[PDB]
Amino acid sequence: IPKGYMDLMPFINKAGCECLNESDEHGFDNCLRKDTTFLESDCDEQLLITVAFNQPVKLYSMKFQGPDNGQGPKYVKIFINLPMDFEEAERSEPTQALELTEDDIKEDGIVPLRYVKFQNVNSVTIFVQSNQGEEETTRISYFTFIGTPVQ
Amino acid sequence: LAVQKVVVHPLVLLSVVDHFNRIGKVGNQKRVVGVLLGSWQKKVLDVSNSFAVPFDEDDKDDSVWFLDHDYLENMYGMFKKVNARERIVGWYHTGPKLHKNDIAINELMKRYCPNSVLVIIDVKPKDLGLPTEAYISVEEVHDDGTPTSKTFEHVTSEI
Amino acid sequence: VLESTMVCVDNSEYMRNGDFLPTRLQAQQDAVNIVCHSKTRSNPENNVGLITLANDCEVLTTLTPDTGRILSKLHTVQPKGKITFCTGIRVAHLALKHRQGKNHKMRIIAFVGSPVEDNEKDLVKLAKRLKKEKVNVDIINFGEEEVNTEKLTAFVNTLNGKDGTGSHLVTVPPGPSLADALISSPILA
Amino acid sequence: VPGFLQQSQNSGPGQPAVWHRLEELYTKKLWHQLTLQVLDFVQDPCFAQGDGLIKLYENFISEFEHRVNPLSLVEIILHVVRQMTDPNVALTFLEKTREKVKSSDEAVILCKTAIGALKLNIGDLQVTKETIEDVEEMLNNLPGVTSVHSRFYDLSSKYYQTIGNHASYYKDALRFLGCVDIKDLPVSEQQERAFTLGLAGLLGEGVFNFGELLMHPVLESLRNTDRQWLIDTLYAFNSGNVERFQTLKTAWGQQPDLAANEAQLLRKIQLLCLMEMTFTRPANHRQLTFEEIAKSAKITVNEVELLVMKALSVGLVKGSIDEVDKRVHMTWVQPRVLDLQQIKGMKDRLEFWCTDVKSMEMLVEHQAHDILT
Repeated sequence: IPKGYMDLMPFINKAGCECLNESDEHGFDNCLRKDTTFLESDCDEQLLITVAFNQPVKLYSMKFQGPDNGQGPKYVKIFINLPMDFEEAERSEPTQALELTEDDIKEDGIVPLRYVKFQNVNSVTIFVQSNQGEEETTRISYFTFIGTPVQ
Repeated sequence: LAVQKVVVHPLVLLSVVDHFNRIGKVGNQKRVVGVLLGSWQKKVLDVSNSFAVPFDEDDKDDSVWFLDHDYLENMYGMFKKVNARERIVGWYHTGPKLHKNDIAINELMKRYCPNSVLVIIDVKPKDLGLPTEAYISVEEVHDDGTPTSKTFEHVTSEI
Repeated sequence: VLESTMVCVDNSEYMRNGDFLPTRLQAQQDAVNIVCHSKTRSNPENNVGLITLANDCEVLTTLTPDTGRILSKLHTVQPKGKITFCTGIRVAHLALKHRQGKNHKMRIIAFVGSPVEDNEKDLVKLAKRLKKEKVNVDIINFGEEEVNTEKLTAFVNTLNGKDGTGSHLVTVPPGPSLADALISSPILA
Repeated sequence: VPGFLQQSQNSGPGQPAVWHRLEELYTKKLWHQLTLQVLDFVQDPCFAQGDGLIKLYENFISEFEHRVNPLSLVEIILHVVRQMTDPNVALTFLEKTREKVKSSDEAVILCKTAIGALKLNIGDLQVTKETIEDVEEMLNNLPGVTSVHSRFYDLSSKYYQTIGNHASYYKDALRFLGCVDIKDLPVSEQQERAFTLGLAGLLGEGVFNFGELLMHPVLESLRNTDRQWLIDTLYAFNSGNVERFQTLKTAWGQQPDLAANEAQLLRKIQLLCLMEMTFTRPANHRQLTFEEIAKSAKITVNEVELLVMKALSVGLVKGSIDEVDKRVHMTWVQPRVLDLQQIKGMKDRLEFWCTDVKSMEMLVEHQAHDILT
């Protein structure tokens, strides 16, 4: 993790982090884990993550990793503190639309975030619009947000 | 009719705009629906406060729509305690024009106020007209023989 | 579990039949009483609400951590009109999206007591939208299961999918009481 | 008690297989689902005329009447009372039938509509009004349009036809065609109902909006019929063509109702001829002489003044009469139905009107630019 900003994965409510269009065999619990197990989808490669934090938290950077087989993300739209139906992601204003490149999606790439727009984040939803190889489904890895609590 | 004029106060316009800006956040940009509060003086309505209610509808089908009417009663009692003289006089929605399903929503609101007045409050800053369009439900008796139907009749609105 | 539920009661004309003792409407009133109580004891924060499946769907009560008002509303429910299963789930889905607590899990209880009069394509596309939104609807196939066993099969199979265990399609044959089959049903398990 | 069903199981007036299907519903207690089967059987295409279906009431349906939809219970009795022909005891059948269906208001409407239909047959017109003034009051309370609306208007229209009120028959028969789909009705019923409605419009009091009637889809059933002359006659009234009306007298004079009230008919078209003269002429030249009214309406100049009084008193037209100059100053006409072409012409006036408003809007803005806020 970058100096001065911790890995916020333990901070989040594991019981309360829901996922949308997630294949049962690999789910959100396996997504947050550092191990090989992923979060694949069933309906389409399109997928909607929802992440609710325990306490107010700032997001400095994220590590939304995916396998380099092509199922990794190539278009991530991040939404902050929504008062999301797979049609809003089609037409809305993301906090920071992110084209996660192959370097960004590997096991070592971190994705910088606009720290200006990520300051008071009680709940965050990340949407995978498109993957890299135009496959039917996607796959994720230990998607963790790097930052500090609001305090 | 039962309503001669609807006077909408600047607090309602600011509240309705704030309702739209906080629900119509990064979530979506549909119309938001709330509940209008005000008093009655002779035959001129005096819309003076409002509170938001949870509401959703289908973009395609007009018969599919949800309004948290239990939320309506809970906050009305919350508002009645502070200001008892301010009762429900109707509902509002920020839709730029009327919708096919408003006549159904007014029926839901007609239980809490028999002479419910719908006021369309355009959040967009229209250049020439007032943002408020006050409507009341009337039973239009057609002379062609077509069966009597529930329609909205325009009521002159003033800020 | 911490989940919010809506019961999709039926008040169509067919609920006047005495196929379920004494009346299908009275049978479902007891049945709703049991599912509504069952969710309350699973977790005191459970939210339950009542929606009708009449000619036009009507939300009688939104989610509330109360049980008596659910039976208070079902008391006045009178049989009238025809089932509209297509719009009932969506309207119940809308109320779920506006729950008091976003941490709760989606859940709908459907009491189909009249045939679903639409093409199988409409039921199939409806399930995918619920599955995308992680919405689980437990449907009880009492009444006219001789004709509804195939349309609802496409619902649960598409919604649950491979190894779903999220929505069950419990079909009770006509008997003494459909509620007596609910305590052994996976809905309350 | 179900022995009558068992009796008809083997040797029954209907098809024994049909009773077997009805039998299964009773054991399965599909109380509503039997009604659809029962409705399919009450209109039995074999023994509807035979008197075996009256016992179907006391033996079969009186047993399970306590838990059947009240609205569906009533029209099932309507065809039961159809089989019986005794008038007086049919009432006590329906008064008893009226009582049991009390929770459903629509069921009450159908019951009172039924007793009015049979009572109109016996000619007790006075108490039909008392019923008809009561069922009409209730039906407004019921929201929307329901399946009992149509049967009421059919009875209500049939009532006014007997008395002779063409005006209210016109109003009520319009409601009938507005409460049922046009396609469903038989062509013979379509043709007959359109004709008597058009006949009522000519004969009605205050029925001057003939353009809206002319577009009623029920009249399209009379395009090729031998009764096309009514449509041609209605065209004359809409256009205010008294010359066509007298020319068509060889046709409408044969109908007893129109011929008997020709003097009243000639007065109506003369009034409509007055509106046509006013409507056709531009607002600059709406000063009609007595000669034009006399010539166009086929009346003597001395009768022109009284003609304008009826038009002015009813409200068809607005204006004043200048008797010294033999001229009528016309200021307003009842708005009428316009074709698409005339609507195009109306919009063309709006284009000129829009330009004039915009022209001075830019004129005041330009001239008063310094002081404009």
